[PDB]
Amino acid sequence: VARRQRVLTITAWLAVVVTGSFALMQLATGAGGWYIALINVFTAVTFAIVPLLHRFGGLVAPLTFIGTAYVAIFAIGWDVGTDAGAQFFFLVAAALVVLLVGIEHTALAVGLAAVAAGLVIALEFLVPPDTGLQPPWAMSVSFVLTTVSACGVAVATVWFALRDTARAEAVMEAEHDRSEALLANMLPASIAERLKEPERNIIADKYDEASVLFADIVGFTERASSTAPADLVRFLDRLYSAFDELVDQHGLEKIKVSGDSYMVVSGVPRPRPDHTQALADFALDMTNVAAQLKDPRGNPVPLRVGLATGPVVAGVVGSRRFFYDVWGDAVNVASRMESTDSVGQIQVPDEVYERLKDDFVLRERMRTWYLIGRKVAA
Amino acid sequence: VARRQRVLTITAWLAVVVTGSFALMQLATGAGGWYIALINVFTAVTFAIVPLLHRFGGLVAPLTFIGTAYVAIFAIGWDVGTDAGAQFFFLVAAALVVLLVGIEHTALAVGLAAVAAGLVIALEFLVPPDTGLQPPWAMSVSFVLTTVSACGVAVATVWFALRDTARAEAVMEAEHDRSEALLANMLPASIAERLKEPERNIIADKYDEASVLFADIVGFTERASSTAPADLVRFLDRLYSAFDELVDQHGLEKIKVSGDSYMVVSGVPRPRPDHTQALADFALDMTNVAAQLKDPRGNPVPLRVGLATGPVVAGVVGSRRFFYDVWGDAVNVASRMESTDSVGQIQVPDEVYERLKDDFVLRERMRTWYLIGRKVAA
Amino acid sequence: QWQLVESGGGLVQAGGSLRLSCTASGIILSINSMGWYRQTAGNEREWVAFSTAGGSTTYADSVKGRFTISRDNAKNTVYLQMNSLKPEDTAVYYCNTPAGRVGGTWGQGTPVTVSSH
Amino acid sequence: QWQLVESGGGLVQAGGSLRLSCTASGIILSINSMGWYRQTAGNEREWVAFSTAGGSTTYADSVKGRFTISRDNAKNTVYLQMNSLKPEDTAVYYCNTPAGRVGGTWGQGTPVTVSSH
Amino acid sequence: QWQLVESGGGLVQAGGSLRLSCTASGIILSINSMGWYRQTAGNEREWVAFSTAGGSTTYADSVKGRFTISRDNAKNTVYLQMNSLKPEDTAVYYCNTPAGRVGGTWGQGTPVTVSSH
Ligand SMILES: CNc1ccccc1C(=O)O[C@H]1[C@@H](O)[C@H](n2cnc3c(=O)[nH]c(N)nc32)O[C@@H]1COP(=O)(O)OP(=O)(O)OP(=O)(O)O
Ligand SMILES: CNc1ccccc1C(=O)O[C@H]1[C@@H](O)[C@H](n2cnc3c(=O)[nH]c(N)nc32)O[C@@H]1COP(=O)(O)OP(=O)(O)OP(=O)(O)O
Ligand SMILES: [Mn+2]
Ligand SMILES: [Mn+2]
Repeated sequence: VARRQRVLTITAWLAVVVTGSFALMQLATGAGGWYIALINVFTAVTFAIVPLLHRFGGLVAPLTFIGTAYVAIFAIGWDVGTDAGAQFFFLVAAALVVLLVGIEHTALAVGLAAVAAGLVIALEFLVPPDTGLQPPWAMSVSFVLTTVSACGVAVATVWFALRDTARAEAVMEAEHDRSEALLANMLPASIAERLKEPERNIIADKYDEASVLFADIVGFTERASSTAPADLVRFLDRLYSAFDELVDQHGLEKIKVSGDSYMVVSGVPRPRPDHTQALADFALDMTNVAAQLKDPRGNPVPLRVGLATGPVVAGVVGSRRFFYDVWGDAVNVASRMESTDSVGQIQVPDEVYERLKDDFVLRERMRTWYLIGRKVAA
Repeated sequence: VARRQRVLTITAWLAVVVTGSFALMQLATGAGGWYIALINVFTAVTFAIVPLLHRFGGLVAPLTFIGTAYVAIFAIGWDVGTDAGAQFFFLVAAALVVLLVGIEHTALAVGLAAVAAGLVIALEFLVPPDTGLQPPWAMSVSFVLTTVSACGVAVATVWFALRDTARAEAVMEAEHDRSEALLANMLPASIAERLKEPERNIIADKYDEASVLFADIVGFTERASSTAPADLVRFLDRLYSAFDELVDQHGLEKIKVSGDSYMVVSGVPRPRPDHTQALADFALDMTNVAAQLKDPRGNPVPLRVGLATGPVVAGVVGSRRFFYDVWGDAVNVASRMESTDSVGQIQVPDEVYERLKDDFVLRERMRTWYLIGRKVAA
Repeated sequence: QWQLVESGGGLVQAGGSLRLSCTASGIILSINSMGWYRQTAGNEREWVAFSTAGGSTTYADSVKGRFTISRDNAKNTVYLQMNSLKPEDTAVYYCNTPAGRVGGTWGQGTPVTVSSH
Repeated sequence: QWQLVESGGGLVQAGGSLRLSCTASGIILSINSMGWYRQTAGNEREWVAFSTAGGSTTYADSVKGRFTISRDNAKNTVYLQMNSLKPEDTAVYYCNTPAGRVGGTWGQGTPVTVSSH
Repeated sequence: QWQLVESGGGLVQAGGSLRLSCTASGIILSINSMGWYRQTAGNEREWVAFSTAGGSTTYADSVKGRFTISRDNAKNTVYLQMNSLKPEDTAVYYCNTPAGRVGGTWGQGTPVTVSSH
């Protein structure tokens, strides 16, 4: 109901400005006679009333305002001369009416314009041009004021309408931009376009290679027993915020966060040759930060980290409550290796060795060999 | 760059219409003389050129168009009489310019309007009113055409600008509405407003009572071994789509879907006295549908279902990749009872009995007693 | 009835003098410009004199320095002094405003003949 | 023979009212949830009403506050009061349980037409 | 003494260029990831650049394509080339590892001012 309010506001301001223009005209007149004054009180009163009575219903009220305007100007112009400037007002109004009325009434609007034109061709001929009523000069000043008012009314009304339109656009763009930013945060951009379409299809993407890291907390049930639930949720949020910012720095992706468990995936939105190295370095950094960060109890929070690597499948499932997801054998391997991983350590398999031994340090202990860290030498 | 294109389009169409109006005027003139024709070729050519040369840079080009217009009309009007109608054009232009130029140049625009007014007060006086050039009547037809053109140009230009604005609004509203619908689908409405704010705070909500249902697949690793991954993902999506629609029918909420596991929560967005009954009935219906639905292998897909009940905590955590979540002891109970549940059966504890025995059927076998189903009698 | 009636035309030798009078009813002359027009037959009528509201006047090149346009407000009339009259000025003279001028709503004018008799 | 037969559909003007009845043989309605479904042609049939075992009901957003789902145990039937009927509701209406709903084992439904005649 | 000292900040016009240097004592840069941070006052300090052990780097969206993060092992230092500088980048710049980043154990940074003088 916004197109509404644009129309109604411009009509109200237009009525106010015309009344203001007419009153100055009014006081200026001297020895002009009250045969005009009787019509003149009527015109001013009706113009002032229509904005106060613009509830009665429908589009008939704005049209009644114009009926009054046309009748008033015709009546004044007939008695006075053509040189006064009744001619210029009809021309302003012809352009103004189309702006005032909405698009579904364009045809009607066009007719109104024609009606105005029909008067003007008559106005030069039928009206006795230059019928002079009392002082002459005073009609000098009337013509000049007519020109200036005809310009100013149109300028102000047009500018006001433009202001409403631009401003509605501004609030609009902000209101949309916030939601778009949130959606962009929630999901990768490419898949968002696929979601938006009304156009239902399965999203399945096959990826030759990828790597998954799973991290979990130890003895969380303990720490829950001795702490209030509300405080515990805050602690979890703090921890995961730090982890999220580290991830965003490394450029890797996290699909989801489930309770204690934290999941990271490398290279599915885009493949890269060195995904495994990046994941290993990120895991080392995460262990450092975790051994750092502190819980309300004051005990350190150990984390078990398991890494797996292999092909994966990505895409949403369901018809409701979507999220990016991932799948593959590597996920099973990662969940396993995290589950059996010791406190404060990182566990990886025969594969993850092939790729990380050249380029990182692992040893000791399917068979699994612990990931110490990166090589000091460079 | 859309305000752009509105401005530029209206300018181009305006130039085209003025050229079209001028050419008819042109051909109509008879025995009018070529002293006018020399100016007249210049005016028409420049008007036609400016839309083709509107690249040169900046706001100087649209202003140059108006400089040419003012000079041309002043020059023609001086030689001819005032009654021709040079006066009406300046008045149309005064209103039109404000629309043509943007808001950051309003002040300049206002000055242009004043400039036009400055000419009009001069135009009546300084110009020799009614200097007649060859046939008289022909100037009849000139004045009438002047009026009609002055009306029509303004009407068409205004309507065209309004059309651009309304239409931009339409595409806009659609482009925003799709994203809003997706976001509404993803998360409950109330918490979405809390997310949207730039305004960072923890979201923790304490709920006195609630109930959780966990459902899981049996031997999914098998079925994965003998089936292609791509087909397996499609099967999962089909199953979860059916389950989602059943849930939406029952009115309950599902927080997330993780691999085989399916999670449903009752009564956290709004508490209700009979949440547990609703959850039990929903579980029975889900078992029916699951025993129905069929996998690619053709073997039935059994499901293990465990239900728990108790207080819970709800809210997002992290700083990235949010989703609604839930927490509490009931979640531990539910995960446990699902894990130990037998194939094709529903398992519930001493609590869930208190509330469901009066009103449902349970028995046999912390201690757990299997949920047969609902009482036949009514 | 918005009308303009001419008078004062007639018969005269080359080099004589006339005063054509124009009286209008239905309008106010003080707020109107004004023109004296004339038809021979070889053309439509070609404007020879014009006087504006404010006192300014102008003339055709063929006639300037010979005919004078003057006014009478208390009257609501306009006059054309005419001097140095000649066979080219033998014509039929009208009087108008631009609005009536362009709308074709005119009187009969007044005849002026320049010849020896 | 596990079957559900619909009835009560037919011809009516915009804004009228209907009562679609659904009777099932082969099952016990008291221990079953239940849904009313409807096909136009532009889609598969979209669930508009649902009533559970226990009395709970739910509706599609396009229709809520206008159609009412109610029950009859001693019968083994379900009814759909329908109010404020309109051209969008002109459709072909079915009635089912989720099991038959998902297995494709359905009746013919009942026709409902909203138009002036 | 595990410390990181910044340097190279100062005074410059819009569109100029800087090179902020970061030297650390107490650790080995080759085995560490790394970040450049910056505080205006309207917020805590928001990470604009990050370089990992292995050569990978990343940037905030507001700044990408303009500032470059580079390294010096034989040094144990990190550098931030900065281009296309502007009033929004007038800030106070810090340099760290994630561990110190999260523990609050930081230096004073270096001031960078973008304005005409
Ligand atoms: C070849 N493997 C697959 C190919 C395509 C799609 C899925 C799989 C697959 O192996 O899915 C399994 C996990 O990756 C997948 N999965 C588990 N956790 C996650 C997870 O956290 N994220 C993703 N994307 N998938 C997960 O669940 C599925 C079952 O693992 P569970 O731990 O739930 O045990 P179960 O096999 O169902 O037997 P049981 O529980 O009855 O004893
Ligand atoms: C009093 N309990 C809580 C109060 C506030 C916040 C969380 C809890 C809580 O118990 O969280 C646990 C699950 O609800 C919560 N949780 C598990 N699955 C889910 C889940 O699916 N959804 C939600 N919202 N929470 C879950 O994880 C947490 C740990 O359970 P795990 O199964 O991961 O085992 P563990 O205790 O970490 O020991 P271990 O794995 O090292 O052997
Ligand atoms: Mn866990
Ligand atoms: Mn599972």
